[PDB]
Amino acid sequence: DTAEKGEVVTKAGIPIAKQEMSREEKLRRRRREKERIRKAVQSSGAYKL
Amino acid sequence: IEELIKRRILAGEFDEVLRRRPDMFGNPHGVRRGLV
Amino acid sequence: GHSHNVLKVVWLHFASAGADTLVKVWDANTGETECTLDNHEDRLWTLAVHSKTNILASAGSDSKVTFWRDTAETQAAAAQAALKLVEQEQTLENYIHAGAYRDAIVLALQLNHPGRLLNLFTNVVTTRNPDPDSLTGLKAVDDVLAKLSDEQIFQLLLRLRDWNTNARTAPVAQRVLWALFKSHPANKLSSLSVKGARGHKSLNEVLDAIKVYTERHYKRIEELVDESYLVEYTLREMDAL
Amino acid sequence: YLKFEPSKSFGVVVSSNSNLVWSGQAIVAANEEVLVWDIKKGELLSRWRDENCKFRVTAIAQSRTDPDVFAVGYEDGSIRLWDSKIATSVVSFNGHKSAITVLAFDKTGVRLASGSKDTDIIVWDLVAEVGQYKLRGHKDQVTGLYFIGFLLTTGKDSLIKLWDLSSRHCIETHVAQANGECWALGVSPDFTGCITAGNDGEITVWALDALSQSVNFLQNRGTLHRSSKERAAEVVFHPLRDYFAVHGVEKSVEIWRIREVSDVFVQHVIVRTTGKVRSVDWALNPGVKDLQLLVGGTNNLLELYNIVGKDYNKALAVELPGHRTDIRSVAISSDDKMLASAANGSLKIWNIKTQQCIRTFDCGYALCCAFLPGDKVVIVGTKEGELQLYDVASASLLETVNAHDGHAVWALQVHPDGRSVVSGGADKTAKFWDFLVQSRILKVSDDILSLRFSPDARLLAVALLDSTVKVFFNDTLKLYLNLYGHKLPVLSMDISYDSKLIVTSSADKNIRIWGLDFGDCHKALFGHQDSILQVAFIPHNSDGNGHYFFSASKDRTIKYWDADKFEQIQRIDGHHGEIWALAVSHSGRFLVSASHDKSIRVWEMAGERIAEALELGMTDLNTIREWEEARQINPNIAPPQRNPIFVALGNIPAETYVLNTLQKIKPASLHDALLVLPFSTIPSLLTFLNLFAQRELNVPLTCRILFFVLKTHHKQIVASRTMRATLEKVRANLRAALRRQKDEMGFNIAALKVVSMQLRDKSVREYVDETWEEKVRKRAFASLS
RNA sequence: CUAGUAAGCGCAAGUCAUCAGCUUGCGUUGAUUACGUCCCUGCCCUUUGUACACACCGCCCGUCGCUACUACCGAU
RNA sequence: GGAGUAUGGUCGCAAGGCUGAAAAAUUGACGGAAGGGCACCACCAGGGGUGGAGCCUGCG
Repeated sequence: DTAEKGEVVTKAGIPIAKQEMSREEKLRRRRREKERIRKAVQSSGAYKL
Repeated sequence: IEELIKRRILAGEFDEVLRRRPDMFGNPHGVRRGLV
Repeated sequence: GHSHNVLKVVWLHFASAGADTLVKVWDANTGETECTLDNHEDRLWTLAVHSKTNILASAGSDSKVTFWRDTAETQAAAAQAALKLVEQEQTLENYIHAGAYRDAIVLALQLNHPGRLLNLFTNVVTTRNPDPDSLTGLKAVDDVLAKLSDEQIFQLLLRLRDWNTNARTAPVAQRVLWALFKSHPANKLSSLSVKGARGHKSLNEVLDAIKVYTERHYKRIEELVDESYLVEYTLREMDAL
Repeated sequence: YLKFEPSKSFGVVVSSNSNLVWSGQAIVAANEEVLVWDIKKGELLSRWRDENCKFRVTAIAQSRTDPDVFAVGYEDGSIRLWDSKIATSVVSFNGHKSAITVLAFDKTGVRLASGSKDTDIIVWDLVAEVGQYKLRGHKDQVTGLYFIGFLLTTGKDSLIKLWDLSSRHCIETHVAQANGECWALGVSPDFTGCITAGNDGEITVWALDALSQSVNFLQNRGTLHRSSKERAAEVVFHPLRDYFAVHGVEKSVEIWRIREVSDVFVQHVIVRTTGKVRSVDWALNPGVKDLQLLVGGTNNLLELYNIVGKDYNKALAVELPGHRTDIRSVAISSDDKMLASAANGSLKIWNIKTQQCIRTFDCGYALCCAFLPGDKVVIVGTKEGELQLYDVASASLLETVNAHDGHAVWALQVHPDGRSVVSGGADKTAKFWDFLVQSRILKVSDDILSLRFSPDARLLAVALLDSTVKVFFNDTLKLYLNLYGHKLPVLSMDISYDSKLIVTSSADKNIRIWGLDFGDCHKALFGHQDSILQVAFIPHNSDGNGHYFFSASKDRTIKYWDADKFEQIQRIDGHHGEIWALAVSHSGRFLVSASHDKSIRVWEMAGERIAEALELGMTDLNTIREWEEARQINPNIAPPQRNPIFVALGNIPAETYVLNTLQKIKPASLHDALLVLPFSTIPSLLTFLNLFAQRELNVPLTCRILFFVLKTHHKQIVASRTMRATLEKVRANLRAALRRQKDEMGFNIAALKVVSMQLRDKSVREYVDETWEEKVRKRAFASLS
């Protein structure tokens, strides 16, 4: 809630940018957050063709 | 027996008690003892 | 969208301009306002469109006439800016590949991603071959911290309070905290004035935050000294033996 | 319980996969076989049909400096290197996730880059038979590969990228289309220029040249635009002359020559085609002054054109051994020696034992095709409402009659005696034609989708748009009964050879097994994942299997069932396109199946952990100090020959490694492990503490572990002799380290105090009045008591 | 099967239900051997949420799915 | 006569066969590696049955 716009903070407390983040740790971060949540009449032409 | 077991776990509803919050009376709402 | 009457539309190539004195343009397929131009005073009477290009001429109850030549130019400027962005990001990545530390820090300062910036900070505080007169270990990096600009310093104070908040990155935060104070004078630091210091991001707050984290680390390292005296004790012991 | 196998497969030339190759031979791609044809002659030399794979191949490529070995790439991510000398694949390369699309050879032919729909580009060795390494950029899948060593690539975010080979990372990228995607990459054969054709018909043109500084190799020398504002499929160069070809999938291709970028690059010719090209390809024929442009066209054809080098003409074509648009009907002759096939515009009759087309005829559209008994004439019905009558012997049309007006005649069935035919249109009537004259029409409320006779000429059955079926008698057309119970309109029906049974398959993805006496549904069967188009019994129960039947469905699959036990006895896979027709042998020995493949197939510890980690680190330190002695004696070639695990972990420092194996675990088990560490391991550990003391990393960790090993071994330490020197050295190093860092952060905190004071003195107050009342953070700390 | 725990011994009562081919009480004599450990087999649960200090740590991983967007493919 | 409370008698509806036995979902599905706790259905130390002969209830 106190973070800046283009970046996100970690559980360590490190603000890291979505822009600099690659898809790999993107999916991994989304996976960890999802795991936190988890622990919480027509035509005859159309018919015959 | 087996099918009624199957039935209740399917439409899973349990007569068993839940852990009541330990001091429901004076603290019915229950904010954390933390920073606000 | 009007508080007053519109009194004329002209067609593009939707343009409302009337007694409310704020003109408003849009295209009807979306129907949402594309500009609002307020060179004009209380009441606005008429309107005109350029024959071929798109320049507007606002004129009303006054005798002021103002022309407004030309979404698409915004897309064009964003396109060239994004070409610049991807070029500088790729050469930043190649600076990482080469280990081009100083200019890598420079380009990371412009592009504002503190994570890769901090990885550069780890490398530059631990080069394994630091320059003797240097502050971080690399004198050109000492030069770039000598020639920082104000808003960049302030945002580094933000990244710095964060790297100070976490403890494994506290010492690398302390060294870049340490070289920062040596370079630039205190009157400059106090007369620092950037627009984005409001509430939790204001200067008093972020500063005293850094202060209390450093005070914790200060007491910690003091205890480390006091317990470190034991090896001198045992050295005296084996000297007796 | 006899089973069916993929026995014959034919009736098609090159599908909608790209990247065909010329060698006077044309290696084109079918679905599963990679097949080579002659262009002057209509006869194919061979096909490359691998039994181990089923997937549709979609990338073909010829090795430079090595013809007759070819690398192909399938739908599953596989790369099969085949031989043309022997119709077999020498090697298979399955590293990708899905759908090989773009390939690039080495100029020598030992190195292979493959890029897929799964966005990966994998480089492979061709003498060690391993994927060399994996290259990962590319926010979306790739479009173009080339071997410059270096790699020049482009991908679907309009991104062009140059990578290095010696350094497996990207070196440069740029963007082709401002607000679109690139679609085609063309490299000049001398490595001097590259052209990138994107969505808007826009071809960005770039020049080339053959690390810490501002490297710039590629230059955007400009843009160009073509005539057709379509996505461009391929831009192929001339290997020898100064020409190249741009095509997006249309009836228009453009050849452009090489002499501002508009001044240099002008269209040579714009060629118009009869169909939409899938892929263009080049050919130099031996002994000609011409440019042989081979177009492989999506409407099942090949066409070789001549371009004069300082116009176009249809020089050659392959369209005879296949149809052209889409097969829509079948009729396998009574002798089971030939068949009829009806497609939109083309009808071809084919001999089975040579599995080859014999004759070809033209029409507008074709719904249904069926010979008459004696196999002399064929009856075809078409979308324009019309019936045409051809023959097989004289190869001509006989008659042409508007049966219904423009209503698509959904049904043509012969009378099983062989004297009448029946024709069911999209209108509200359907007509019996005795041969030919119109015997009798029938009127009903809605459109019919299927009708049949009974194998004993006793009953007839119509089957309508209303998801209903009305069965009548054959002699007078009075309603025997009617079947319902499908929610969607029926697509087909088939009754048993003894007329004791019905199967009624509808677009509800299920079939109904009825009885023909009282017409009771013996079984509803929900067994296809899609709308089953057709179903057919065998008439010959002479094998004892007459109540077996095949059900062919839109999701490219047929199932062989037994109605008696109501069970699917077999699944028949094999097609990769929506099946439209099929036909059963009259003896029932084989079947044919024609599909939207446009093809036809015929079927018959932690303490010891950090301890030995320390030990390996000691070995590495000994190697490094002996290597330093060697390079100090002479700067000659002396390799460190470090641990394989260390050079695999990335030439990392051994002290960094043991710092990691020290940094991972918890404080408690750390304390525990160092308590375990024996006194033989203590000097190695202490020397590593010395290394961390000089190379200061994780200061409180090093200090804490130092103190702990002192307190668990102190008397041994003060009793020993050799440790005294090591303790002196680490002591000097640690005092240096601690003093440096403490003075650093003390400088920090003093500066913090003074900047606090001056910022206060800045911010204090400006106005002075009677109100000093205006001159604090707050926190909450809830407590449940 | 780890402290009045195991075994041995008896004397009684016969508790609506079950138990005399026994069951249940209650007294008597009363030990070895552990009483550590998560290494085997395991089982449970941490990697979310749940109160703040001085203190420590420092963004597990996978295959997919689902939702939004992009563009494609070809029939009718 | 009013109010309930019952007991069963009476009537209306429920009581008209496109039929013929065998999902939801931003939260979802399954795993794996590190970290602890536990256990006489685990280790370690020991003991003691039953299982040998016979009697015999009960269970098949």
